[PDB]
Amino acid sequence: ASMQKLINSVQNYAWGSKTALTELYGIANPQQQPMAELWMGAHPKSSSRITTNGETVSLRDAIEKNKTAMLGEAVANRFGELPFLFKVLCAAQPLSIQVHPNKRNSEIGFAKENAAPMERNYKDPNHKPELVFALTPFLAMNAFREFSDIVSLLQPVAGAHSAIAHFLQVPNAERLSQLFASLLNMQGEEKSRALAVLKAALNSQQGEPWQTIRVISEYYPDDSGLFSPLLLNVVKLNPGEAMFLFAETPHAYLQGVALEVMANSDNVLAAGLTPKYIDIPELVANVKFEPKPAGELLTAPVKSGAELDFPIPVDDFAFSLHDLALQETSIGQHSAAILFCVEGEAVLRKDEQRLVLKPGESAFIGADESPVNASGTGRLARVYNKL
Ligand SMILES: [Zn+2]
Repeated sequence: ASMQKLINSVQNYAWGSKTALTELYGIANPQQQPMAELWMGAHPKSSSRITTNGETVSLRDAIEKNKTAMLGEAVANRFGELPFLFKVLCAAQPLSIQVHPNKRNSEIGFAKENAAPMERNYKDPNHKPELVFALTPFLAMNAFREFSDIVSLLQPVAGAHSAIAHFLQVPNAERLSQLFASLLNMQGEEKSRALAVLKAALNSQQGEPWQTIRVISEYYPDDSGLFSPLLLNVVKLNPGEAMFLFAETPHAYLQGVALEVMANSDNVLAAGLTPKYIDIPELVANVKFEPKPAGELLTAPVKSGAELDFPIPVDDFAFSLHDLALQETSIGQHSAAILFCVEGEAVLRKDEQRLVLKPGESAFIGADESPVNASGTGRLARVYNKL
């Protein structure tokens, strides 16, 4: 078949929602497991599957047998595999603060460690650009605030730690870096003092980001990352809005449901909201202490005909939304594509073949089968490559 309806895996990670995939899309969950991520892709730990005679096969294996035809020549020669993983993320609790090192440092790091597996910081030599697209209202942290915004926010907690007073005396990148590292390094009486000053300020300071710190504290009451919302932008994405997660930039997913597209990597440097050991020097060497103003956080999409593209400054993946109507629209690309029904209902057509996708269902389109025609109602999301 030209168009392959996908059988996708659900990761039942303990932080997942017991209800989100079921309320949104009707996915069955009779035993009320946590359903943390719905995977659409070719990840070796749990590849999506396709149906051929009626047998299913791994999308990863099917791609391995026919790379050029499935991926297109450009992706096949550049990546040698499907270069992205596409997920529905439904976090019932707030998740960890993370940083992804850039390509060059990821390669330096991976080969620094390879001499000594797999506590290693670099699981591979790849960067991990990501884009998050809100399906429900989505609370996140992303990137450093403007310095004068941090100054504002730290006044009420100046007493918490001498690193805060040091930053406020001279609020620059160097002292922000020292602060970030000193916060995450706090121990014993020092951390306890700091958290008790923060606790108190939560009683006297109303609104954001204090509210977000209260929300985090439910799940991470003894964590030095409780200070992070004072340093990092707290953003509430409305459904339909998106943000790109740059290298060397701390971020966290705190509440709600999103689509996420990522490059293939597992280099995650944790930066708080975790019980795991944090290598602070490595972390700091891979963080860009440069403010990102609020106005610059969301990705500005561009609408052309029925297509809303989200420009991504990397080659690893591209992402677009397609409005559906009665009249067919042609969806084409030089690469493999995964098409996901966000809402409404999509009828995909390739020559004689027709494939219906309801909300939350997806299809794989191999490079050789582009373009396909889409009609119906609502919207389809596409992950593809523009190379
Ligand atoms: Zn990330």
